[PDB]
Amino acid sequence: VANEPILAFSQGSPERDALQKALKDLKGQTEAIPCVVGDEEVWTSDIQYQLSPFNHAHKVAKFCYADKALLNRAIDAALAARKEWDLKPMADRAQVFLKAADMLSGPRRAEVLAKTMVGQGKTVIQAEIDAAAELIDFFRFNAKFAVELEGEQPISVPPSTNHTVYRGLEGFVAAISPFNFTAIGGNLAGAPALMGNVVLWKPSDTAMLASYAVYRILREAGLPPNIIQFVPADGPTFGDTVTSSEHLCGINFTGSVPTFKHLWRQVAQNLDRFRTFPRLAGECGGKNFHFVHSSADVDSVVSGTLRSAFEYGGQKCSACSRLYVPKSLWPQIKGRLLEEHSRIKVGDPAEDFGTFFSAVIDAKAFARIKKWLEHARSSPSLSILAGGQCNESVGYYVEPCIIESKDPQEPIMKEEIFGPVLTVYVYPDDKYRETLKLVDSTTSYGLTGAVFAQDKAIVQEATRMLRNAAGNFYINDKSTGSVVGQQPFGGARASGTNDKPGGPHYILRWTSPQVIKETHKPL
Amino acid sequence: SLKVANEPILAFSQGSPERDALQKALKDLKGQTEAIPCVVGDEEVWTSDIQYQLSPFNHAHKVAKFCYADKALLNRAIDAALAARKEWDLKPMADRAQVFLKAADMLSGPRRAEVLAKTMVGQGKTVIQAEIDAAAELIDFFRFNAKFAVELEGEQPISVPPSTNHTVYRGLEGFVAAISPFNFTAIGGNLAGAPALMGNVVLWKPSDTAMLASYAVYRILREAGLPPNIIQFVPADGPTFGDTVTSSEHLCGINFTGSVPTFKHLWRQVAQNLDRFRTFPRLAGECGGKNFHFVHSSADVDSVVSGTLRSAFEYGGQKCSACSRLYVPKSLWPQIKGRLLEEHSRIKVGDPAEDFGTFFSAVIDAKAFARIKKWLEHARSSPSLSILAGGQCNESVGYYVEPCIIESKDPQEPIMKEEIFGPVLTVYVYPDDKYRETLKLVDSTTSYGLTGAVFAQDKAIVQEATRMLRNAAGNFYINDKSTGSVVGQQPFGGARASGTNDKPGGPHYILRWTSPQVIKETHKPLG
Ligand SMILES: O=C(O)[C@H]1C[C@H](O)CN1
Ligand SMILES: O=C(O)[C@H]1C[C@H](O)CN1
Ligand SMILES: O=C(O)[C@H]1C[C@H](O)CN1
Ligand SMILES: O=C(O)[C@H]1C[C@H](O)CN1
Repeated sequence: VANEPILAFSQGSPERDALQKALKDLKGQTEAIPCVVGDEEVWTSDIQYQLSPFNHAHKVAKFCYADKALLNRAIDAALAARKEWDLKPMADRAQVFLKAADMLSGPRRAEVLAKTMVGQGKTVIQAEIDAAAELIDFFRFNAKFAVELEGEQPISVPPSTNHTVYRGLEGFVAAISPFNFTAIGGNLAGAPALMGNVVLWKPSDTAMLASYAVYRILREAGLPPNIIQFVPADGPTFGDTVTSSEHLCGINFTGSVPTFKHLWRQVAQNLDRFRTFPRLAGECGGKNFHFVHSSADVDSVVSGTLRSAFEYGGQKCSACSRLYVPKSLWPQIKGRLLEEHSRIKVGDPAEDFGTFFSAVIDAKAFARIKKWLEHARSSPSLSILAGGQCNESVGYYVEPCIIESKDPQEPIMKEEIFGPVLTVYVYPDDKYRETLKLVDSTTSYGLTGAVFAQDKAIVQEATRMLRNAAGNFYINDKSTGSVVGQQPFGGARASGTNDKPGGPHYILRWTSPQVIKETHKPL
Repeated sequence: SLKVANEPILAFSQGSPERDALQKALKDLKGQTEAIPCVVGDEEVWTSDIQYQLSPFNHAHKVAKFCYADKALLNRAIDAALAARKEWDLKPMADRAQVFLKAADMLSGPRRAEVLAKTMVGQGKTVIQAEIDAAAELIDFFRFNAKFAVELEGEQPISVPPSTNHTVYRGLEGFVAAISPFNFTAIGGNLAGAPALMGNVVLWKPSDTAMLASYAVYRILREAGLPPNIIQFVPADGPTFGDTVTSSEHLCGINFTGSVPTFKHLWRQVAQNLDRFRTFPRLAGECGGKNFHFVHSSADVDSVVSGTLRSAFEYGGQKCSACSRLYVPKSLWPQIKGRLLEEHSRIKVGDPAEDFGTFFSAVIDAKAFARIKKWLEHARSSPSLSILAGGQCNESVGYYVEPCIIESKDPQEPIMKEEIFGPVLTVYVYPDDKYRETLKLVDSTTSYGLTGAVFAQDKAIVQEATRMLRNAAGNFYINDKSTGSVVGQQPFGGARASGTNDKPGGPHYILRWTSPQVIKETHKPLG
């Protein structure tokens, strides 16, 4: 398999026309999205709404939270389907995901893009790289990795033959997905299912519309009933229920550090009830850096940093939120950042394809981000250089904000904001080595980071010094936009378990191998 | 790339160089006690907490005097290991691999007799059980893991213009605690050695009852070029060690083999301490089993009897993989019972250093002896159990237990469920026409999922049992015994209560001990 092409959406192109039609189709719509257990559409009385982030008067979906009883029925129904699904040849399971990938590439592309735009607030290009390219790539590449894994067999020596069976995990896997990438939800539920597992998928409330579109595509591509249960739910209720089940065998999570730690602690408390040791996989975000050396290409620093910090409103686990600049380059970088900032268009991405980014995801995110802007207006070490405005009357709109910090270890340099808020620390040129140490030591995180420099010795030194500051490390490129099969994604420190989805080893977390030795002569 | 093959098993025939060398090594050890220090860096350290390892078959012989590291020494060992880690992690994988390939060659040749003899005298193994463990399996772990690790670096992502992508297989940031069991010298070497190979630094707490052979392996690794502070040799009280390592902000992994309750305890301690760690520690555990041999009416009776006696009684049944429950159809029970009892009468229990005709020797220690004796007493009292052969034990000289065969009328009796770790085989006879229902009981009776075997010549029965027992055994055997997995041929491990199933012996085990970084370098200015 190869990576899915990124379409250009130029005027008069088939994909631009198809996307505009899909957006028109969605403009006034609310989809009633049920829980799905097997083939049954189930409604509880716990009704919830997903709002369009840039137009919160538009309820894009009405859904409901599964209660503990419904979640337990979903577990039981999934467990009863597991053995036959696990016994299927790997290639037959992979065929479901290859078919889904082709549907997403072609006839369903405009739908999943438009649902990601209207429901999660993405622009055309951000939806395209996510709900199409990244998701399609997860399905195709994981299918390839899984079929290839079957070829990894042990040595046989007569008179015995040895065979490894890549069993699914025994029990069910809980997939808990975040709002910010449609593709992550598809992968969190889809990768374990590919490996013969059955899954309770709790999608993010704020990504419900696009998540259900992916679910339906999987069912239409041939995924049998009870392999993935579509079970929106209150977060704590879902976590309490799955960690209380004797049949839990895995949690595939992406989201905040405290939530992942809480789930880890609940599993540990309940070890005596489980049939086997559950496998926890978590990617937990970052406080990601762009570090500039005086030899850097300033134009690349400026465009890469504006994109990394502000695309999708900075709502990426990989987004740059701390920029380190040498004093010698600061007049150039400050002047260019502030000028380009005034040309950033914030607005409705469905109505204006010129939009750079749109509203943040929901009222809670808006309130958190506003608190950080208020902090930047208060702190003696922080100065807002550009932006700082927000307005939630129509959508959850936050302008891009550029802040300078005189304190390299200010809280704003340490804590993940998940909004369009870039903090810059200007360091003296002769203190670049001490500043590299600050990049490594200042935060709890280890996810992404970039070095911009045209000096080979500097790049080699910075690569060594930052070895554990970033699991995805970039030289003369921006910190966002990892591509499946090219930059397997993840990091350690507080950023999670670093299972590298996007590479060939991720699927090994979702199989528990059995080795069969058959001896052909008497003992 | 690198070419490795399994280490050949030697015959130890009369007059052979290896038999003479082993006899000399045993003669050397017979009256000796080695004083084994803790080793931090290159420093030999003694604490006041003096302990002794006894020879299981002659417990008046203290084979080693060692000491338990105190919390101060454990924390000093952590600090010194962390100060050596970055340079070790930055070494090329092939340079780290060379240490383990050199150690493997030393174990294969000049040190073979030493590590075999120390495993025999200190752990109670016979010649052949020591040979397959302290030589073959350990040598194979070192060579095969070296090959797997060197080849892993060739697993690289796709590059597309204008950028080049490379994966760096970093060691984990922090230190790894390796906690090993008494019953295989090889497991201790792998638990500490595999993480070190991958660029980690390690505190190795060996088993008290395998101390002599464990230190011999440690010294060989150092002589093979392992730098100081990469593996700290820190015997310690178990709970004291676990408390210390799980309280360190720098813990990044625990590589464990032993009992289920100990692993769960460590898992809970890590979870309680999550807010102080720099990263999420990786716990790996293999935790034993209640392993089965299932016999179909079409089985080869001779294979059933020899394979079951070996699996149940070699090394006194003190194997995570040992058969402790035998399921026999009523039609074959007369043939199998008669042959089991006849062959049982020929099993020689004795001193393995003095009599190479010994089948197996004493169990490991007084605690194991006392537990096994309580199970034998339970077999005498229970109305569902009857002792068919064996049943006696005597600890006046060593911890000696006769091999014991018990028949249960209850397939759910506690003796069919709980791991004894002794030479105690329980037999359940089932009606031929209920083989399918009995297969379900094989699957559901215990909490474990480690090893199991089916003996049958009917291909359809084999296929049916293989499907029905898919999650009852991570190492499943068709017409062979449930013990004796070989590195690179049967990667070893299982799920359910048997642990995390990371399959040491196969190519994926080392992935638990690396945290990859991907570097993208872009060669054109951004637009
Ligand atoms: O993220 C996006 O949609 C595009 C729009 C702007 O040109 C920056 N990148
Ligand atoms: O921004 C990135 O690097 C990728 C990784 C994650 O799957 C979401 N997008
Ligand atoms: O385990 C051993 O040492 C050998 C002794 C007996 O012949 C069966 N195997
Ligand atoms: O008995 C066995 O199968 C192997 C597995 C473990 O390493 C100890 N010996």
